[PDB]
Amino acid sequence: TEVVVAGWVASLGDYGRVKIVKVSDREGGAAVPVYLEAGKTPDHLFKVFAELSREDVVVIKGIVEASKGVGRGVEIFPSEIWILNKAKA
Amino acid sequence: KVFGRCELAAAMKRHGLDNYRGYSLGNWVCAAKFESNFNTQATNRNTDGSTDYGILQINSRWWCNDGRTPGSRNLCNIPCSALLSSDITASVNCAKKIVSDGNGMNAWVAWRNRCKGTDVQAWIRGCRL
Repeated sequence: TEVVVAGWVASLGDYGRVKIVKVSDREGGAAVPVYLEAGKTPDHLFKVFAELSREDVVVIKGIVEASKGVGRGVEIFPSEIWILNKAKA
Repeated sequence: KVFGRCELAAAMKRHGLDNYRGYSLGNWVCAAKFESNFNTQATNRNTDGSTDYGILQINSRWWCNDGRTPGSRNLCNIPCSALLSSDITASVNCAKKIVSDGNGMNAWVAWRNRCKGTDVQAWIRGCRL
Protein backbone atom coordinates (compact mmCIF):
# COMPACT_ATOMS: atom_id res chain seq x y z
CA THR A 1 0.00 0.00 0.00
CA GLU A 2 1.43 3.36 -1.04
CA VAL A 3 1.37 6.14 1.43
CA VAL A 4 2.61 9.65 2.17
CA VAL A 5 4.05 10.60 5.57
CA ALA A 6 5.41 13.88 6.82
CA GLY A 7 7.36 15.15 9.85
CA TRP A 8 10.74 15.83 11.37
CA VAL A 9 13.90 13.73 11.38
CA ALA A 10 14.46 12.17 14.84
CA SER A 11 17.59 10.18 14.00
CA LEU A 12 19.70 9.05 11.04
CA GLY A 13 21.62 5.79 10.80
CA ASP A 14 23.96 4.58 8.12
CA TYR A 15 24.72 0.88 8.23
CA GLY A 16 25.93 0.53 4.65
CA ARG A 17 23.31 -1.47 2.77
CA VAL A 18 20.56 -0.17 5.06
CA LYS A 19 20.07 3.46 5.85
CA ILE A 20 17.29 4.36 8.35
CA VAL A 21 15.60 7.70 8.88
CA LYS A 22 13.21 8.01 11.77
CA VAL A 23 10.32 10.38 11.11
CA SER A 24 8.31 11.83 13.98
CA ASP A 25 4.99 13.74 14.09
CA ARG A 26 4.80 17.28 15.50
CA GLU A 27 3.79 16.39 19.08
CA GLY A 28 6.20 13.45 19.63
CA GLY A 29 5.44 9.81 20.45
CA ALA A 30 6.08 7.13 17.82
CA ALA A 31 8.80 7.62 15.24
CA VAL A 32 8.39 5.52 12.13
CA PRO A 33 11.49 3.89 10.54
CA VAL A 34 12.04 4.59 6.85
CA TYR A 35 14.39 2.01 5.30
CA LEU A 36 16.70 2.72 2.38
CA GLU A 37 18.09 -0.60 1.17
CA ALA A 38 20.85 -0.77 -1.48
CA GLY A 39 19.25 -3.56 -3.46
CA LYS A 40 15.84 -1.94 -3.60
CA THR A 41 15.70 1.83 -2.95
CA PRO A 42 15.93 4.10 -6.07
CA ASP A 43 19.41 5.60 -6.48
CA HIS A 44 18.65 9.30 -6.02
CA LEU A 45 17.23 8.84 -2.49
CA PHE A 46 20.72 7.97 -1.23
CA LYS A 47 21.91 11.42 -2.32
CA VAL A 48 19.12 13.03 -0.27
CA PHE A 49 19.77 10.76 2.68
CA ALA A 50 23.27 12.26 2.69
CA GLU A 51 21.70 15.77 2.83
CA LEU A 52 19.40 15.06 5.76
CA SER A 53 20.12 16.15 9.32
CA ARG A 54 18.28 16.04 12.63
CA GLU A 55 15.02 18.03 12.95
CA ASP A 56 14.66 18.50 9.18
CA VAL A 57 11.10 18.35 7.98
CA VAL A 58 10.42 15.68 5.34
CA VAL A 59 7.50 14.56 3.19
CA ILE A 60 8.10 10.96 2.25
CA LYS A 61 6.22 8.83 -0.28
CA GLY A 62 6.53 5.03 -0.11
CA ILE A 63 5.14 1.60 0.78
CA VAL A 64 4.06 0.94 4.36
CA GLU A 65 4.33 -2.55 5.81
CA ALA A 66 3.97 -4.13 9.23
CA SER A 67 7.24 -5.03 10.94
CA LYS A 68 8.09 -8.69 11.21
CA GLY A 69 7.94 -9.96 14.78
CA VAL A 70 5.80 -9.12 17.79
CA GLY A 71 7.31 -5.68 18.31
CA ARG A 72 4.29 -4.58 16.51
CA GLY A 73 4.66 -1.30 14.58
CA VAL A 74 5.06 -0.12 10.94
CA GLU A 75 7.89 0.28 8.39
CA ILE A 76 8.13 2.44 5.28
CA PHE A 77 10.02 1.80 2.04
CA PRO A 78 10.39 5.17 0.29
CA SER A 79 10.11 5.97 -3.40
CA GLU A 80 10.51 9.71 -2.84
CA ILE A 81 11.80 11.99 -0.11
CA TRP A 82 11.27 15.75 -0.05
CA ILE A 83 12.81 18.23 2.45
CA LEU A 84 10.53 21.07 3.55
CA ASN A 85 12.44 23.19 6.11
CA LYS A 86 14.52 26.30 5.36
CA ALA A 87 17.72 25.40 3.44
CA LYS A 88 21.13 25.67 5.21
CA ALA A 89 23.70 28.22 4.00
CA LYS B 1 38.04 -18.70 10.36
CA VAL B 2 34.78 -20.46 9.61
CA PHE B 3 33.07 -20.92 12.98
CA GLY B 4 30.81 -23.84 13.90
CA ARG B 5 27.26 -22.80 14.77
CA CYS B 6 27.57 -23.92 18.38
CA GLU B 7 31.17 -22.80 18.61
CA LEU B 8 30.15 -19.25 17.69
CA ALA B 9 27.13 -19.38 20.01
CA ALA B 10 29.55 -20.10 22.89
CA ALA B 11 31.96 -17.45 21.57
CA MET B 12 29.17 -14.90 21.47
CA LYS B 13 27.79 -15.74 24.92
CA ARG B 14 31.22 -15.35 26.39
CA HIS B 15 31.55 -11.95 24.79
CA GLY B 16 28.30 -10.78 26.34
CA LEU B 17 25.92 -10.73 23.41
CA ASP B 18 23.16 -12.81 25.06
CA ASN B 19 20.27 -10.47 25.72
CA TYR B 20 22.46 -7.46 25.01
CA ARG B 21 19.88 -4.75 24.37
CA GLY B 22 17.23 -7.47 24.76
CA TYR B 23 18.33 -9.49 21.73
CA SER B 24 18.76 -13.11 22.85
CA LEU B 25 21.76 -15.09 21.60
CA GLY B 26 19.85 -16.78 18.77
CA ASN B 27 19.51 -13.42 17.00
CA TRP B 28 23.24 -12.88 16.93
CA VAL B 29 24.01 -16.38 15.66
CA CYS B 30 21.32 -16.01 13.12
CA ALA B 31 22.69 -12.71 11.84
CA ALA B 32 26.22 -14.11 11.54
CA LYS B 33 24.86 -17.03 9.54
CA PHE B 34 23.25 -14.83 6.91
CA GLU B 35 25.61 -11.86 6.85
CA SER B 36 28.82 -13.86 6.47
CA ASN B 37 28.10 -17.63 6.45
CA PHE B 38 30.12 -17.63 9.71
CA ASN B 39 33.33 -16.66 7.84
CA THR B 40 35.35 -14.12 9.87
CA GLN B 41 37.23 -13.21 6.71
CA ALA B 42 34.12 -12.37 4.72
CA THR B 43 34.35 -8.99 2.96
CA ASN B 44 31.96 -7.43 0.44
CA ARG B 45 32.39 -4.30 -1.64
CA ASN B 46 29.28 -2.23 -2.21
CA THR B 47 28.72 -0.32 -5.41
CA ASP B 48 29.13 2.94 -3.48
CA GLY B 49 32.76 2.25 -2.54
CA SER B 50 32.16 1.20 1.08
CA THR B 51 32.92 -2.37 2.17
CA ASP B 52 31.36 -4.67 4.76
CA TYR B 53 33.93 -6.56 6.81
CA GLY B 54 33.86 -9.68 8.98
CA ILE B 55 31.44 -12.07 10.65
CA LEU B 56 28.80 -9.31 11.13
CA GLN B 57 29.62 -7.36 7.98
CA ILE B 58 30.23 -4.01 9.59
CA ASN B 59 30.21 -1.16 6.97
CA SER B 60 33.19 1.09 6.47
CA ARG B 61 31.43 4.42 5.92
CA TRP B 62 30.53 5.17 9.57
CA TRP B 63 31.71 2.23 11.59
CA CYS B 64 35.33 1.36 10.82
CA ASN B 65 38.17 2.88 8.89
CA ASP B 66 39.62 1.20 5.80
CA GLY B 67 41.13 4.33 4.21
CA ARG B 68 39.39 3.73 0.88
CA THR B 69 36.08 5.50 1.44
CA PRO B 70 35.66 9.27 1.34
CA GLY B 71 34.36 11.30 4.30
CA SER B 72 34.47 8.25 6.61
CA ARG B 73 33.65 8.50 10.33
CA ASN B 74 35.19 5.74 12.48
CA LEU B 75 32.62 5.53 15.30
CA CYS B 76 33.92 2.12 16.47
CA ASN B 77 37.51 3.52 16.50
CA ILE B 78 39.22 0.60 14.76
CA PRO B 79 40.72 -0.34 11.40
CA CYS B 80 38.61 -2.62 9.25
CA SER B 81 41.25 -5.38 9.25
CA ALA B 82 40.66 -5.77 13.00
CA LEU B 83 37.28 -7.13 11.92
CA LEU B 84 38.79 -9.95 9.81
CA SER B 85 40.51 -11.81 12.60
CA SER B 86 39.69 -15.14 14.26
CA ASP B 87 39.22 -13.31 17.55
CA ILE B 88 35.68 -11.90 17.23
CA THR B 89 36.23 -9.44 20.12
CA ALA B 90 36.57 -6.40 17.83
CA SER B 91 33.56 -7.40 15.72
CA VAL B 92 31.56 -7.91 18.89
CA ASN B 93 32.60 -4.64 20.45
CA CYS B 94 31.60 -2.87 17.23
CA ALA B 95 28.25 -4.74 17.01
CA LYS B 96 27.49 -3.48 20.55
CA LYS B 97 27.90 0.17 19.48
CA ILE B 98 25.86 -0.39 16.32
CA VAL B 99 22.92 -2.17 18.00
CA SER B 100 22.93 0.70 20.59
CA ASP B 101 22.61 3.29 17.85
CA GLY B 102 18.82 3.59 18.16
CA ASN B 103 17.59 0.97 15.66
CA GLY B 104 18.54 -2.21 17.51
CA MET B 105 19.32 -5.11 15.16
CA ASN B 106 17.63 -3.31 12.25
CA ALA B 107 21.13 -2.18 11.31
CA TRP B 108 21.58 -5.59 9.60
CA VAL B 109 19.90 -6.43 6.27
CA ALA B 110 20.39 -10.15 6.80
CA TRP B 111 18.87 -10.14 10.27
CA ARG B 112 16.00 -8.09 8.98
CA ASN B 113 15.38 -10.29 5.92
CA ARG B 114 15.89 -13.68 7.50
CA CYS B 115 15.94 -13.75 11.30
CA LYS B 116 13.60 -11.05 12.61
CA GLY B 117 10.25 -12.38 13.72
CA THR B 118 11.37 -16.01 13.35
CA ASP B 119 12.02 -18.71 15.93
CA VAL B 120 15.54 -17.41 16.57
CA GLN B 121 16.29 -19.62 19.58
CA ALA B 122 16.36 -22.47 17.05
CA TRP B 123 19.89 -21.24 16.35
CA ILE B 124 21.14 -22.23 19.78
CA ARG B 125 19.25 -25.54 19.75
CA GLY B 126 21.51 -28.55 20.48
CA CYS B 127 24.29 -26.36 21.92
CA ARG B 128 25.97 -27.34 25.18
CA LEU B 129 25.61 -23.88 26.71
